[PDB]
Amino acid sequence: ASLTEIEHLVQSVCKSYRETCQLRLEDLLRQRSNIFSREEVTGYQRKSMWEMWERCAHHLTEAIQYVVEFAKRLSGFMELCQNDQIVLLKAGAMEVVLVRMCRAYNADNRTVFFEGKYGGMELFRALGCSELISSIFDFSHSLSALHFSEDEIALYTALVLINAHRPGLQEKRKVEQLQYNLELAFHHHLCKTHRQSILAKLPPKGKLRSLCSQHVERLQIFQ
Ligand SMILES: CN(C)c1nc2ccc([C@](O)(c3ccncc3)c3cncn3C)cc2c(Cl)c1-c1ccccc1
Repeated sequence: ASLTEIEHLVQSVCKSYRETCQLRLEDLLRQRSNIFSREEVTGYQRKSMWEMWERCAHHLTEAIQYVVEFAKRLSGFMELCQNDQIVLLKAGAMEVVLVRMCRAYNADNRTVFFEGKYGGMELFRALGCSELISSIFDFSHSLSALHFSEDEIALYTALVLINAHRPGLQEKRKVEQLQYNLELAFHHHLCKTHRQSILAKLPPKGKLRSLCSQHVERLQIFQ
């Protein structure tokens, strides 16, 4: 409830993000001028569907591990029972990784950083999931227009994970209290930075979960 407590939560959220964000934003930004040549692009397109899914499933799985570390460094999260930790991470972790991808997305030319250089959608053609790739590019383009800071990303992804509506929770009221305090931390932070305007602009509920197709499920077969 307290203002000092709310400030402590904000620093808690931002600290854990800063240590689990995986790639440094200043490196991502420095590399925007480094674009795959047409020859390097064609090299990705000549991958087999399986080879290209093995590569992307490696990335997705790596990124989930970091989101799991992110959650476990939040003080309120380890207080929850382990069942509820599982239910939240299972239902929310892939959605956080998708949000985290907006940092690798350069809205200026509609390219994404991938394995060392920026490339267009055509780079993922060998997945055979054009619709999906397109939908992900359009979602990142939406988030990039908000000019999220690292702190704002940290707080937003916290609210993706800490959702009292996930079915299967056995201490619903605990996660509700946590969700409410995180909403207060988010709103408080945005007021102190005069950035409350973004709340109206956030992607609507459901559209982010709409991203997660079965294309990105059952990835164990890829090793
Ligand atoms: C837009 N889509 C097609 C994607 N973009 C991605 C952009 C970046 C990454 C990174 O993994 C990453 C992850 C987290 N934070 C920073 C970088 C990455 C790139 N270079 C080194 N890394 C670690 C992975 C992406 C993936 Cl897997 C997909 C994707 C691939 C297949 C299906 C769906 C999405």
